[PDB]
Amino acid sequence: GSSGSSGLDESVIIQLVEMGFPMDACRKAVYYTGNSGAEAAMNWVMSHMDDPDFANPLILPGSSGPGSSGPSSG
Repeated sequence: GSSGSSGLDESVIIQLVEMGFPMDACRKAVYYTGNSGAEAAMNWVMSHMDDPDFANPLILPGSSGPGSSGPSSG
């Protein structure tokens, strides 16, 4: 019939991930957007990606030991 699955939509995530994006981030869009199509999800991504804190994982429980540097020049 139809791939129920329920709870978020991986099919969308997969795609994005296939486009060359971080799953987590992909899971962030859908999540935040609350699963409302790829286009919508993407947008959120297209907006988030704008920042380098896009790939980063979901909010952490009070960042304690972060592991990021970010080189100014390349």
